[PDB]
Amino acid sequence: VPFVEDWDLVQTLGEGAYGEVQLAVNRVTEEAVAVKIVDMNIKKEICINKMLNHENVVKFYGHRREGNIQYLFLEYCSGGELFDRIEPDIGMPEPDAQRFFHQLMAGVVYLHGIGITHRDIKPENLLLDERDNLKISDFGLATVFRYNNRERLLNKMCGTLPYVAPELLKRREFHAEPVDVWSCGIVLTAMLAGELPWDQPSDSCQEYSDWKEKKTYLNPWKKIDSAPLALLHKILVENPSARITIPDIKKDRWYNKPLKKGAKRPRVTS
Ligand SMILES: N#Cc1cnc(NC(=O)Nc2cc(Br)ccc2N2CCC[C@@H](O)C2)cn1
Repeated sequence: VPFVEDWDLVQTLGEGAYGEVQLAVNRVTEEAVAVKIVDMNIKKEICINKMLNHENVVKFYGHRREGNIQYLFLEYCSGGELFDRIEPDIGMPEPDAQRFFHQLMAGVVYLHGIGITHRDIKPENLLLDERDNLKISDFGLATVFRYNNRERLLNKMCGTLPYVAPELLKRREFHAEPVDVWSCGIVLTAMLAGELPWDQPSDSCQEYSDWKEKKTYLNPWKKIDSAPLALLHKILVENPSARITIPDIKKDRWYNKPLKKGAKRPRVTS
């Protein structure tokens, strides 16, 4: 069919360090995709993206290189970032946060199951489709932590300070999986309180010290119900060897608490 390979770039969705993300619309089919334009890092992001296929991971359609510029054809998520669904200093309804947290765990289980660590889980990297389905986005900082069933310990300092695990700041080497678990716990905190608990998880940070001293009568913890707060007490554990694993997060009481109705389907009476 002539013209199927032509895409019109209709609007800028976001701009940053990389370059820009544009909304692309197919000339013939009107299919909408997100095009990530990176002017030469990208080689590892494309290589990790080629391994991915899960309903809670941003789809990779392909890549095109035009000189020194790489074009990443990625899933268009019309709901934008989870970040904008979080009301400052409030959060969001607890059943919405639980559903997003379930979907976040499904995505992370998938990535860890294929030996991939995202290393930068935050609400800006969690996108929502038209049906409010969560998708893990941007694999620019991602790496392989398990290869030929052999675990590789990490030492590289990366992520975003309010979401990083304390072992990344205190230890030379650390296991990849507990780091992503920790950042998921900070995401859950943000969804339920509309605020980040600390600037970084270090002894010099007063808010982090208060949490370790179990001062849950302070913000953000006082805004969180005791059932999701008991889960946060198991995720936000300083020792990564004692920190809860994803199989045990799936056994948590709040994680399994019936709270949300399914999407309202159209109905009529008489
Ligand atoms: N890497 C990456 C990436 C970034 N955006 C993707 N898809 C979107 O549809 N993104 C998007 C949609 C809307 Br509506 C508003 C903003 C964005 N983003 C722009 C670039 C930053 C990203 O966090 C979200 C897919 N993958």
